[PDB]
Amino acid sequence: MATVHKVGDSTGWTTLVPYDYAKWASSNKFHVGDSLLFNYNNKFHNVLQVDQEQFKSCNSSSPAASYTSGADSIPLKRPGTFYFLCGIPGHCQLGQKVEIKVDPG
Amino acid sequence: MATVHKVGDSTGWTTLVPYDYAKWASSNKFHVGDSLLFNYNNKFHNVLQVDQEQFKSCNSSSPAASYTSGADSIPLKRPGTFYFLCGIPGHCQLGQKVEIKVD
Amino acid sequence: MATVHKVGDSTGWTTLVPYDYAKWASSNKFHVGDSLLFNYNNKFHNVLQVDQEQFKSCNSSSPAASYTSGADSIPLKRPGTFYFLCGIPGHCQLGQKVEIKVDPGSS
Amino acid sequence: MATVHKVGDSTGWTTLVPYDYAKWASSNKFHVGDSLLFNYNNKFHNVLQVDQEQFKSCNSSSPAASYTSGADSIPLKRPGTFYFLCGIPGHCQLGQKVEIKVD
Ligand SMILES: [Cu+]
Ligand SMILES: [Cu+]
Ligand SMILES: [Cu+]
Ligand SMILES: [Cu+]
Repeated sequence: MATVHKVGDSTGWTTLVPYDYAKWASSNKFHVGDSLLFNYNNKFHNVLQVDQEQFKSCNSSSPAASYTSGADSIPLKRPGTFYFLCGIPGHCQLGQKVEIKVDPG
Repeated sequence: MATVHKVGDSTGWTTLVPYDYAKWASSNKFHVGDSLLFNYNNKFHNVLQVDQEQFKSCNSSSPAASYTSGADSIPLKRPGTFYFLCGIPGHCQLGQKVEIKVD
Repeated sequence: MATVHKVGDSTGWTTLVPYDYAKWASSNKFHVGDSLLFNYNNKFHNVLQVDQEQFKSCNSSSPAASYTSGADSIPLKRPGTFYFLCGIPGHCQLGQKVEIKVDPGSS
Repeated sequence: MATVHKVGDSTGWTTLVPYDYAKWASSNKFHVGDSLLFNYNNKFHNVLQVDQEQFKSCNSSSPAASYTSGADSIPLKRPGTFYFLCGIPGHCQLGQKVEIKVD
């Protein structure tokens, strides 16, 4: 049985207050088959999949994938590092971004 | 021996033709541990889990979960009745919705 | 052989003047594997795939598929009748809609 | 006499990882009568045929043709050099473009 990981737990995907999404990620163990659930007010944020370089620079100008439901379920079908961030101007820079490590050795 | 239930069989999840999803669900036996597989053109459809009220009114404004892979594998780990519909404008009203009773 | 059918030929997809897209379709023979090419100014029109009911009523509120490139290539992979129309308010009603018959049994 | 060239092989048409499409094209021999197959998640990418100038500048403003099926089968019926790129903002600049020399 796979696992659905709620990003930020009860806090969800937000910029309201500082939230260490890196620590949230490290408190979780991601396996192939699992999924991510991003809960947020879709009138304020979105979820964009980017690469390492874009993630580090909070570059949201050319995302690989985009989600805007406010309750996005995202599949983790292959091992590796995935990166997600909110593309609204200034949000990623305030910490709204998360690195997901799926089945590392 | 879990079972994967392919929603709409080969027809999949669409509005191209009328398709009786209720009848499809009835031709299936859902048990805890099983899963649902929604195959569709993800550029034009989506899969949203909603509550009974939203399902009836075809309300896709506050989904419990939104799937957009085009090949969504959704687990059935709890007994009860669950509802899914496509949130694309008017699709649910065209019949793209399905009630799933587990156990 | 797979053929790309240019909707409206040199006239393209437009509402500028009346254009009988039904006669354009009739002048063509659609076979599985073929495709349609819709040429238009994407700042003015779009291409929406709908069902028979919507086609007849020019209802563009719930299309099955949508295209907005101005040079849309659309695949015809299975036999049957497909319907397309421009969803911009009033355009379909002025004639911007086309019925595509793919590999029908009879003429 | 007739070959289907799967763009990017199993990797397909994407920006998820750097992928050398130029090298892929070079590992292939295109002859009139062949075809190109672009496999991708059609919710996030597209395939546009453009001219040399637009290809170089990654200009997707006026494509000769736009494919969005996620499994586009594009015929190569004429010898010469043709250009394709994904028009999604910034994808072409990330390397999602391919030059095809036929015959
Ligand atoms: Cu945000
Ligand atoms: Cu839909
Ligand atoms: Cu129009
Ligand atoms: Cu792309």
